[PDB]
Amino acid sequence: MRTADRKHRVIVCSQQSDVDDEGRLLITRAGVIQGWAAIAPVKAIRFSQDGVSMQKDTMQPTHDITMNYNPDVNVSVSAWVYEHRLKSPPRWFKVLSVVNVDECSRYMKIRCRLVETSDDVTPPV
Amino acid sequence: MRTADRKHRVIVCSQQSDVDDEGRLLITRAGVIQGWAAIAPVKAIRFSQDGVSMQKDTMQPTHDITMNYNPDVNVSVSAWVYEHRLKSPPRWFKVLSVVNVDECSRYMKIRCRLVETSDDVTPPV
Amino acid sequence: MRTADRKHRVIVCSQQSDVDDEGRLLITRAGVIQGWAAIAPVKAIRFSQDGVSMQKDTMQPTHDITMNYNPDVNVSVSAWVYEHRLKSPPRWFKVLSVVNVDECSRYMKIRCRLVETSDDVTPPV
Amino acid sequence: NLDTLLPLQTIREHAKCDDNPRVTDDLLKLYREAAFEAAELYTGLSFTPEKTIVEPIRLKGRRGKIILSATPIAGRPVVFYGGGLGSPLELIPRPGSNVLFFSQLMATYVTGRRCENSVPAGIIIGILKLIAWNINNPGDEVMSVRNTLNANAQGLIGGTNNGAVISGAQDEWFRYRRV
Amino acid sequence: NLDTLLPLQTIREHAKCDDNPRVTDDLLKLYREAAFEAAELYTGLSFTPEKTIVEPIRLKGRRGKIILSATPIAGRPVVFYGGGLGSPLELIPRPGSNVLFFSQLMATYVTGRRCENSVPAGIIIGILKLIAWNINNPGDEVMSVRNTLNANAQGLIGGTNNGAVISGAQDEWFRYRRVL
Amino acid sequence: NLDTLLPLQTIREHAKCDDNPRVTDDLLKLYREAAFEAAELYTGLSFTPEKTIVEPIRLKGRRGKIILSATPIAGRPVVFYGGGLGSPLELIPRPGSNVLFFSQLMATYVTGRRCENSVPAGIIIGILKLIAWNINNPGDEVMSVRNTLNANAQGLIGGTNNGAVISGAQDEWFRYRRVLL
Amino acid sequence: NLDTLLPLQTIREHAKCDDNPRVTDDLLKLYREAAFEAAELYTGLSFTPEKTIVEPIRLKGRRGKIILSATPIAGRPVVFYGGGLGSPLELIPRPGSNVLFFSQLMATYVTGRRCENSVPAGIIIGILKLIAWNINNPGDEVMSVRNTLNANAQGLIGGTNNGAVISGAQDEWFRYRRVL
Amino acid sequence: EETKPGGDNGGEIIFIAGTDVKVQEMKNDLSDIHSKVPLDDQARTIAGNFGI
Amino acid sequence: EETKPGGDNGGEIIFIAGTDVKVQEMKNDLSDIHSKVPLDDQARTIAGNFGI
Repeated sequence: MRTADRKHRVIVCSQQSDVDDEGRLLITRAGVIQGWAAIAPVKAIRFSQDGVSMQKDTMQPTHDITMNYNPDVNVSVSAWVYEHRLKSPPRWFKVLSVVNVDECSRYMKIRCRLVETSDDVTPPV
Repeated sequence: MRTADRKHRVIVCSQQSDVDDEGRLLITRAGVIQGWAAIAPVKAIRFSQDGVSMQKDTMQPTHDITMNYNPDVNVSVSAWVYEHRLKSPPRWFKVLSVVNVDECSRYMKIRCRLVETSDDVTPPV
Repeated sequence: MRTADRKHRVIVCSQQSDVDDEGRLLITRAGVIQGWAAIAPVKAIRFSQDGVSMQKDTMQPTHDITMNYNPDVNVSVSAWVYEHRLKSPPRWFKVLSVVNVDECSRYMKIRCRLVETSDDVTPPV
Repeated sequence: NLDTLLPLQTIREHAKCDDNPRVTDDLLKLYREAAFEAAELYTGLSFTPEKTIVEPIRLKGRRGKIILSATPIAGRPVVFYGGGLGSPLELIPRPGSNVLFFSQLMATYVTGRRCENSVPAGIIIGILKLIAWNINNPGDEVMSVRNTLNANAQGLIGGTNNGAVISGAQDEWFRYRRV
Repeated sequence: NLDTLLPLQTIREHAKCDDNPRVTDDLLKLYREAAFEAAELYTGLSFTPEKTIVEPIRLKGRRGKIILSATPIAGRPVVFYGGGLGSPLELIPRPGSNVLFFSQLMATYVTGRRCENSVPAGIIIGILKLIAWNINNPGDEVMSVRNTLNANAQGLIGGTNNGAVISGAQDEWFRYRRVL
Repeated sequence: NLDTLLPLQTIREHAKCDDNPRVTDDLLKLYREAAFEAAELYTGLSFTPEKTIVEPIRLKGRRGKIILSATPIAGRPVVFYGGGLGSPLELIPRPGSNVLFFSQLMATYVTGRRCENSVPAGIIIGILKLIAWNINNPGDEVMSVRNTLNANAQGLIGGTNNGAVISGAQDEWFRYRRVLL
Repeated sequence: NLDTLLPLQTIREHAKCDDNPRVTDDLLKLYREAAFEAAELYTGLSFTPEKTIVEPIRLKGRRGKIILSATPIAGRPVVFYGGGLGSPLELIPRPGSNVLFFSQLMATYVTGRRCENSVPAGIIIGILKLIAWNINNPGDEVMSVRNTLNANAQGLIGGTNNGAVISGAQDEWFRYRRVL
Repeated sequence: EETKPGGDNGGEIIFIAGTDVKVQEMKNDLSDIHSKVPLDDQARTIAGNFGI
Repeated sequence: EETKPGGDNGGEIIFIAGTDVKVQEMKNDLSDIHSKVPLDDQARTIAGNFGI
């Protein structure tokens, strides 16, 4: 695709998980890759004041994110995508699958789902 | 959408609810946005004289409303759209989901449902 | 659509219903609007000597009737369409929904169903 | 006078517009009036009542050719006075045309038409068509053939949403014109 | 005042904007003002009762020819003074033509259309179209319509992207403009 | 000063952007003020009320001819002075035209439209069309009729529709310009 | 200094790069620092308000025409000194023009407009446009408009693929450009 | 029109800014209306028959 | 215009930077207005009839 279309700045993050000693569990999202990517919607969104999406299935992707393919990385089941904007509240996406576009190994198309978009998410570390 | 397509005057409203002391509840619908928007149908309508549309699923959108994007407003799960015409009764639309058209953040596409269109609806305050 | 295509003369009627004192009920059809409209089939028809259709679902429309939009009329759940021809037996349609074509408020498209077509229906009053 | 020529019922039944209040009687009267002032202006059959005129004549040639702005009424003396004359002269014009053959010179003829009837079916057909155009073809969305649209990269096709030419009348009246 | 000649209801009824407004009302007033000041100076027919003119003329056309700016009224005599004339001359013009035949030489008269019910129907119809065109053409779409064939050497898109040309307007209110 | 004869509210109502926070007031002011002179220079008409002028004059042609630069006024004498005159001489122009007849020859007069109720709707419609084109059509992609994006396999057609005066703006103002002769 | 003339937020709000930041601010100000070297290198005009200039003139055009390299304001007389001349002369220019009449002969006057001088907003809409076109045309996408009509000559894809002309800039800076 | 000999701007060019007008010059030869060739022949005939 | 004999820049070339103007040179033949051929014949005829 047009390299002037990759007009979204994202940070691909991996999830590190452990239980707090108090008994509950905690998830950390560490940023691994930073680049430009192009997102596009493939489904409507239910916002539910506070921002968090109201999708019921939680397995149907809602956005498609394409970026530079990278042969040394393995986008696992446990990768997130933190997208930051100028004057719009940041977003968290959860990856649901990847597809190597036409197997030409030039672009990865990440099928992901919008988790939440509100001004008070925890940015990566 | 060419800027002459937006040929409808709408009021986007957010509803507040409070319990009636006698035992009922009451929904106050107050306007938050008023601008020009372009609506298009995606389904027929069963009317039941006195206006109230007899749709059964109550989650399948019937009309799609496009208007100008606005990054600070967050169209909730509880937003309404009061469209008033000149020689036709007003209509109450209930939003069901929003689409950020192509993620260009220039237009919103609100999948909404036609609730009622009769000359005796409560306009928003 | 082409104004030379509206080549069918119809009378939109409303249904008035009451029970006969004998215990059974009676339905009258009073003609309210008379104009030219354009019909087109969207499903085959089962005739069953006597004329009456044999559709099982009784909710899938079979014909589409388009005519001049009229902002003051509300085509309810209880509207019929009586179509009279020259040398073909008259027909009765039952409306099942309406759609305001592209919401430009210039044409109403009535999704309707053919009830019966035989030489001995009761014309409107 | 027009209300006896075209009754609004014939229009509303031709243009198949009688059920939609968007086309009221005042606007349709405007349409039916703008279709008769262009029927007697491209064909010149003077559907205007009387309009007596007093203009100055400037005798043109040595054959003595008098030209007139508007045609006279075919049978009423066009009187000439002034310009040196001391006893006004009366001429009788030729029916249909506006040519005559003889301190400035003046002339005072009469124009228009008086009687109600004598409007041929040919004209009305053209007028019905012209109105049927205007009621559902305003000046937006320059169309193309079979009432379609286009994206012709070079330009567009032009002169398509002008009335009276794209539809009928201009050609349904020519049968009443000449050399 | 135009609301006598053409009320906004007839606009909203012709342009099919009765039901859906598509524009507020003051914008419609401005569009109507533009559309009545376009046909007016396009066909050369004024609308206000008069405007008495005083104009300095120059004799040309050795036969003796006077060209006026406006076009008299009709039967009213035009008067010439100054120039060297002992007394004001008085001529009578030809209806609808600013051509007359005879220390500066002026002329005064009045321009016409002192009634209101004289804009016959045409200028009203065309103006309806031109309004209708402006109601949906805020200047966003391109909508350029072709004129003569040969595509310009510069290789542009063409010419004549002109409201009240590419709409009905001209062909509508031209049955009045004279050809000479 | 463009605040009273083109209210920003009218612009925001014309181009239907009254809910866009991405067109701030300063940006709309820059558009409104860059289009009140990019299409005033083009028509050569000042917009202030009647505004006196003084300028030199050079006669042309053996029969005398004075080409001015304003189309001065209707019915008010333009006067000439200096340049071998012994007394200021007063000429009367003819409406619309800016040509006259009989130590540099000077001339003074007053151009403009009488009232402050300034430029007619014709001028304003052009600006409204030009602004609307400017706010929702930046110059970044070549367009085509309607607003399609073609291919052509050969050179694009987009000689002008990139950002030029494609809207009927430029041509509306012209109805007021004046073909010479 | 530039960002005082053209704030970065105005660039971004014009070119839609907001809530969707394409190339970062650094590249944005580089684009700006190059878009003032096409504009005002294509116009000839400079960056200073209401200057007064001094320059040697020549008298080609034996009759005696003078061509200035600016536009003297209306009313202020320009002065000619130096060369064969008893004392500085007083010529009042022709409004909105730079043609005059009658040991190096020099001339001085006051250019610009008397009032405040930004950068004539209007030769900025091209700069905004030239920036905009450069944000979504990094240089891998083949876009090319045609100038000539006929062809290249060989199977060449026409050509004007320049920018600042394909963007609507050249024809929005041209209003401040002399045509000689 | 006002370029005729002894006109206001007589002999100067015509500048038309926009809206190209198109002039075509008619010939109007009119230089053989009497058909000089099949006329002098008739003259030679009706002069020769008189023996001149 | 200012290239007439006795002008500022008379006789020098015209430079136009874009927006190509299109000049076309009119003939204005005017060299047969009186129709010399069907005129001298009439002169001869009304001469020959007087016997000269």
